[PDB]
Amino acid sequence: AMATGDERFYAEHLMPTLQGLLDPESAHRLAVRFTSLGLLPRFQDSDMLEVRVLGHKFRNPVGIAAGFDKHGEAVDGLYKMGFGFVEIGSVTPKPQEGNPRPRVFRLPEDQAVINRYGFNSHGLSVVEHRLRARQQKQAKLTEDGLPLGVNLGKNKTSVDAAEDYAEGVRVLGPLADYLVVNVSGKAELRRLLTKVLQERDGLRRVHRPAVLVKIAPDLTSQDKEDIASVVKELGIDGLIVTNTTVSRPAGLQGALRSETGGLSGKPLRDLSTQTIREMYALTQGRVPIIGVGGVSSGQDALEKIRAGASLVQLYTALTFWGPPVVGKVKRELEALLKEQGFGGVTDAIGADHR
Ligand SMILES: CCn1c(CO)nn(-c2cc3c(C(C)C)cn(-c4c(F)cccc4Cl)c(=O)c3cc2F)c1=O
Ligand SMILES: Cc1cc2nc3c(=O)[nH]c(=O)nc-3n(C[C@H](O)[C@H](O)[C@H](O)COP(=O)(O)O)c2cc1C
Ligand SMILES: O=C(O)c1cc(=O)[nH]c(=O)[nH]1
Repeated sequence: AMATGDERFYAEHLMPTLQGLLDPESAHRLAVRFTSLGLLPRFQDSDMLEVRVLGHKFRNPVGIAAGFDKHGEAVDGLYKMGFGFVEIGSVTPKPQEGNPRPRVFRLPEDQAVINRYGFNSHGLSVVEHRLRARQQKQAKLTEDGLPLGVNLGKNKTSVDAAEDYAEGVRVLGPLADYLVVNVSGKAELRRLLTKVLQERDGLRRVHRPAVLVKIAPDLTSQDKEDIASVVKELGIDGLIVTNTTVSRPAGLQGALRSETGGLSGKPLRDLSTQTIREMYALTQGRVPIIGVGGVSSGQDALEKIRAGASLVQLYTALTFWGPPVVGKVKRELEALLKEQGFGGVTDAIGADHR
């Protein structure tokens, strides 16, 4: 009824109007500004959405994926939007501009975006001071089941990938509930992740974040088997499955389908779910998975949960549906959980594998 009306209006009228008036990067920039200022209305989270994972309570399992709030400017407005957790970044050590504009492209016919931002970042030091300003506010949020993740990048020109990520661990690890490293042979991955975990383990017990590895959906079977093996061997805390795809699934209609970059949204959905499914099996259900890629409904959310995800993220659906999508996904997920006989989200995790 009321929520649905709001959802209708945003999906059918407001967002298409606003996206038609703006270039896509301007739209992103304006969203971050509006969100930072809390210019949003406000769905009471039931107990059945609560998840305990990664050393933390999550009030609900629907997170904002990396890339929306690259520089940690809008964290409080994102909780206000109703996300159960927030992931900022990617943040690189040094400030960098990222790629030339235009670098974001809408494929509205496909409910997809292509981006090639190229890790535009304010840098660790700006983001550190920004999180420091609200550090105690975040400690209370985390305690109340609303944790904060930080995705760490590397500078375009850097010689030593591992040292960039290490810098990130040292600077932002003390302010994060979890840290994320994106990965694109096996001995080099082990070397990199060893160094990351060593740095993490050197932070004082109360400032010690979980470390997650975030994979694209474009990896070979050999890459996925090697990642599962290294993740288990090293005691990596979790996996974020997946980033955008450099593939172009047959059937894209948008005029901008041949733009270089990462494809997100609906055409990534089932690629992403199947990657969750394979990573869950290769890790024997022992490594918590955050599912991401084309979530715009409770059904999308539940398919990833049942495939092996403990938590989900979305970004692209926000570009088409606006802020009401968060309440929509949560409400539909709750209803689906009851319809399939699950007492809560926890019971559904990996339910397809059993
Ligand atoms: C991929 C880059 N990218 C694109 C282009 O593909 N769009 N986009 C978003 C834009 C918006 C906008 C724009 C249209 C002004 C407003 N609002 C919003 C709000 F922030 C506060 C109260 C009302 C509204 Cl509608 C959103 O939530 C929102 C979210 C997005 F992800 C975004 O990150
Ligand atoms: C504009 C844009 C910027 C992104 N930036 C980042 C980033 O800096 N780091 C990262 O790990 N993922 C980034 N992502 C990937 C998302 O976090 C997510 O994995 C992907 O978009 C799939 O989810 P979706 O289909 O819900 O958007 C970005 C995605 C988009 C669309
Ligand atoms: O900044 C970007 O280009 C970017 C980073 C990332 O991890 N994923 C993505 O789709 N874009």
